[PDB]
Amino acid sequence: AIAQLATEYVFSDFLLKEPTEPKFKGLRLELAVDKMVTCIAVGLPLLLISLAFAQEISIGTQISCFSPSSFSWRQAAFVDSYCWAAVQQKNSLQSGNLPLWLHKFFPYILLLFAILLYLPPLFWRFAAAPHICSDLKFIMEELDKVYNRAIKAAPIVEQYLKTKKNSNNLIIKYISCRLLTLIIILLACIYLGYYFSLSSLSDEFVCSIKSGILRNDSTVPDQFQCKLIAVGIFQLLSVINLVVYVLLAPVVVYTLFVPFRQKTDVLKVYEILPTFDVLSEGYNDLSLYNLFLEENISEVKSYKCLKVLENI
Amino acid sequence: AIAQLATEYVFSDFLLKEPTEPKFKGLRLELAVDKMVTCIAVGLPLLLISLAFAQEISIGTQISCFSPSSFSWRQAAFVDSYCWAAVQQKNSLQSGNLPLWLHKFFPYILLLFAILLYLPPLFWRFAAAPHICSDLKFIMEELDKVYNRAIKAAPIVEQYLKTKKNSNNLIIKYISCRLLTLIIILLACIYLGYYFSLSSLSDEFVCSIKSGILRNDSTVPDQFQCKLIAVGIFQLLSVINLVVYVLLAPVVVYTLFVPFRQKTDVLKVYEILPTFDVLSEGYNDLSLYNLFLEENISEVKSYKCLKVLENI
Amino acid sequence: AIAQLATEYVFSDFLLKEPTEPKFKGLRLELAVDKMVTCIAVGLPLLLISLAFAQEISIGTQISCFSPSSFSWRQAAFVDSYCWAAVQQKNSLQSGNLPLWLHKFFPYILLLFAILLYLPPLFWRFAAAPHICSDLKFIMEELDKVYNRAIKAAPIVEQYLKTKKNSNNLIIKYISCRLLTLIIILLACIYLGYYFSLSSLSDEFVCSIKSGILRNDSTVPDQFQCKLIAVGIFQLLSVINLVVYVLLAPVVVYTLFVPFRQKTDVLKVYEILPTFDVLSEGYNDLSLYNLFLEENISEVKSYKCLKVLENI
Amino acid sequence: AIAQLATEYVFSDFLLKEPTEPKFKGLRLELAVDKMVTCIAVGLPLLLISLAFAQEISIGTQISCFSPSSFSWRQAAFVDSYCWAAVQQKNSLQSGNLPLWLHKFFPYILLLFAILLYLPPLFWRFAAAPHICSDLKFIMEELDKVYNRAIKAAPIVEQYLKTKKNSNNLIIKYISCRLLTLIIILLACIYLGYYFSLSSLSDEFVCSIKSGILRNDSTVPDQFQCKLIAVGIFQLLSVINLVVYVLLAPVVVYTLFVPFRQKTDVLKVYEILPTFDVLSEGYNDLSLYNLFLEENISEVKSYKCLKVLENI
Repeated sequence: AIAQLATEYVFSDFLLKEPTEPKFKGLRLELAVDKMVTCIAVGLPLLLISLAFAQEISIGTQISCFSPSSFSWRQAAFVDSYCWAAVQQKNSLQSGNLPLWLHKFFPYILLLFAILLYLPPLFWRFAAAPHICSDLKFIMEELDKVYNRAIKAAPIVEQYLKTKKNSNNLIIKYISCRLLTLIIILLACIYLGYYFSLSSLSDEFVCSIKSGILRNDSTVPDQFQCKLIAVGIFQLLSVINLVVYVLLAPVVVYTLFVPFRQKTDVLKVYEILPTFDVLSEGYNDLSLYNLFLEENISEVKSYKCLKVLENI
Repeated sequence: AIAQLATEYVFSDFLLKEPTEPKFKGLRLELAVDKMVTCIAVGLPLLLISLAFAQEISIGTQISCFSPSSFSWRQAAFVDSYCWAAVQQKNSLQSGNLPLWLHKFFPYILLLFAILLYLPPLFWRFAAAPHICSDLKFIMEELDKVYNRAIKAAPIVEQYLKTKKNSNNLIIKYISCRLLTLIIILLACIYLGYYFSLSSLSDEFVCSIKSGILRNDSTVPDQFQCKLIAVGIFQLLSVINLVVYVLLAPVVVYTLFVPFRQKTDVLKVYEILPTFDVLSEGYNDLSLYNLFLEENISEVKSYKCLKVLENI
Repeated sequence: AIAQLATEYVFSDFLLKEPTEPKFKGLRLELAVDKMVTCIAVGLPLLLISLAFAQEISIGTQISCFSPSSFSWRQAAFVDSYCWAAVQQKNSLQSGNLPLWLHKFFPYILLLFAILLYLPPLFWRFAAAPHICSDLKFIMEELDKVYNRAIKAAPIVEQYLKTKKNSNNLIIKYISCRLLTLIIILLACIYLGYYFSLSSLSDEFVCSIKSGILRNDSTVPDQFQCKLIAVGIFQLLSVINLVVYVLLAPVVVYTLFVPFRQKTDVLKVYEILPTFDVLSEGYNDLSLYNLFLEENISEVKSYKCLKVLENI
Repeated sequence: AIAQLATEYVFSDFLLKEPTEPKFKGLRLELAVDKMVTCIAVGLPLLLISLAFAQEISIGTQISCFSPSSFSWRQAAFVDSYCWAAVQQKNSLQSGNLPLWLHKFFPYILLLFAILLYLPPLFWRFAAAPHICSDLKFIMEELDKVYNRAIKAAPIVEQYLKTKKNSNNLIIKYISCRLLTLIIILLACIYLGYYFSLSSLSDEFVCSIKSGILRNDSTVPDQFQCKLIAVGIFQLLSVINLVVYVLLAPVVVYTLFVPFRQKTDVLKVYEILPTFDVLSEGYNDLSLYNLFLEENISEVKSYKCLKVLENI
């Protein structure tokens, strides 16, 4: 059913949840915007692939060729089956031949875009997530220790953050991950725009069965009129995916500008502590860590208590 | 089966339960009215989508065209399949063409409304829920500490609440979330009202197979009588969804008026404590926090014990 | 299968079990009679809906029209499909037209009754259950404390119960919940009685295909004899549901009389304790709390030990 | 499959296991004989219902009418579908009409017997189980305390049991539960015996399609020969259920005689303790408690250690 079809990918955490792997100690390894972009960019093509070929929008068949009435049912089944296979050939289907390729393999191409839009999230989850996750746990752990020793009166962190500032290996991976995702979406928009630009009267191709014995057989008609049934649904879903992508593309490029998103005063709330001195100019790992810090610094008890004092 | 169909979305906590994510420490991130509205607004279209295309209300096919008796079964299958695809074309189906689009894609449009009615709950669950959830835990934790230190005789909270009063970023997100949900429901009511207003004798369209080879073929009839079978069920379910929505719309707009819903004396029960002095005029975060406080202040043991003393 | 069909809703806790939500701390939020009534009133229509359209009581089709032998199979399939859709129209099916509506949508109407009989339990589970559940935990917790301090010799509760006595907001919700359930059951009995009163020779309707091109077509017969196959099963199940409901209705109205069900001496067993003085006349929350107390006071260890002493 | 069909209800604890409800603290709320009787009396009709309509004993259809060769397949499908519905009518199927009702609804009647044989177990599980379960836990808890204080030398229980002796409310519920189960089994035996007594040449009924337009139609044959296919399987399974029931009936009536089953010396093993004096004549709750005690007194460590000393 369509309702349970959407339930698997939307209305429930398909890939929008923290993974059930007890190795990252329960932390957000992706930003809220990145997780939202990944879910929409990957979960929408999957939704549209299964929506297009649901048992409540389709008759059951995806191609239908009008055979002559003299043919038996199995002979007519042969024409429908042959012409479905006779889309990737040359000495037949004389109607082009490029839109017919796309119509037959449209669910595959959407799946290919789903794969290409999931790898950069997967590349980030291994090449850069465990390194940041281990660093994130240390930073949160030492901040609590600094708070505990400062409240017990009744700059190791500064040097460590400066060390991350000079290095820029992590931020390049993040930018490359976003750039790769943006390119695929831009490539997807070009394909979907081209696919939607295809005329509706293009799935009708003049197929023919003339090979081997059938060439010297003056019994079958020379040409068969076929119709790829699940095409108007494809073009309807292609523009919907295109509309979402051209709306999702500004979000991706906004994420690409890491330094502008962040604010350097995220850790400036720690200046209230007497044992904490004062602490962005380019594409550095400091900007990337601050964005990850901002997304999960609220979970520790030391930050919320300190932030309230800053609001006094 | 229909009975197990409803079981998935109703009679069981489909999205009416606290999420099984051990990051919010088991707290209600949505109000009781909001959770009820979200469940009905999202779970009803899903119920109706699968109800309309259940295997016990439909014959199995959704379109049927009366082909001439001279046609073989596969030729008749072609007409049914072609005309099902020949709903989004122009040089055919000369019966309008707008209601035929809606009849074919009615389950998709309901699913689209289900998606558009689930995003504002999802936007609230990330853009504003963790911020409130972290604040909510701190408020409950410090209230117990205040109660413990006051009962041990045998205004940090006041300033913090006043700080939230001047800021109004959280309440705007709540109002925007409710406003966005209200607009979609109002848009849904307009569509469902228009869809139900469509005459029952509109799914009958005069389809035709005349393209390529078939144009120069004086064997098939020029016009075919088709009938979209699953249409009376759609109109029956559309008005049912419309009736619920026009009953759910007053609930949504009532939720929109945040300050009138709340009562400022929710925390006035803490005046019994000697170490607690005395503590709404507009769209401020204080109103939003009080509503969230009222929905979960009863779970802490310090509030119930104190509330009984207030009732003396 | 029918056996596994019943297994889902009966022979197993479908909605007769305590919900797996670790927020009520494992307590009965509904009375034994209310839970039994809710399970029967909701789980029976679901059972009958799926029983009627099981793959072992039906041929597979729900309508069958006797087409002339000159028609092809697909043409005959059109008549069966058209007349199934031609139940909600006027210029056709000249056989009334009210019983035909009910026969086609009988599983929907039973599902509608299942929905309307589940909302008052759901309304009670949110509008009045958490308020009572939080109160119930406090009452049980303080009773153990009173027992512990009284047994350690080797009226806060009285005033609190009196405070609940004057207020009657909770009991009105309970009465309204039962009254709403009773009305729906009474409405269901009227419908089922009317549906069962329909003559068995009413599903036979004289359908016709005369619209657009088919009107000026002297090839098809003017009138078609159709037969809604799954009708005798519906009437068999309708009376069964009617018989249960007219047996369940006295149970519901008995529950409506809250003060007569309760006994005021439920907490009189605590008079044995020296530090416990002595403690119904109308529709008050005290009656509602006593009923909930009576259903779960046996789980605490302090009550059973004290009750035995009362039996001396 | 039949093998996995039986697996659900037999070879695995379908209802023969202690319920997974952490409210009875893991105790046997039903006797071993009662649980065995309930499992067989309820799990057998469910097994036979699904066995009769398995996809490996049936052709797929349950009725088949021999239409004339001039009919099309859909017309022949109409006759099979109509006559399947034309079993509850009068001006047709002139073959009686009582066995035809039973043959069509035999799986329903077995399911009805399954329901009626499950309610008394369900009535016992709520009206009398929690009361006994709470009492059972107290009795076991105090027996350990008595053993602990008697072994520490290096009649509250007597009065409590006597108090239960005068009261007989619990035993009446047990007897009524067994009596209700016995009546249903006796009613089931009468039905199954009558159903098995039906001649094998009774499912063949002379159906007819003569109503509305078909009466004035000298094209169809006046009478149709039909055959309810799944009837010999029903009679085979009916006698099997009958044989088990007439074997299960003596077990039920043996359980009805509560005082004869029990032995009063179950707790006489506690006379070894110096601080335990000496402790059936009719239908009293003392007999019921002793039966429940005998079924679960072996789980406590104090009883086994004491019982060994009694065997010296």
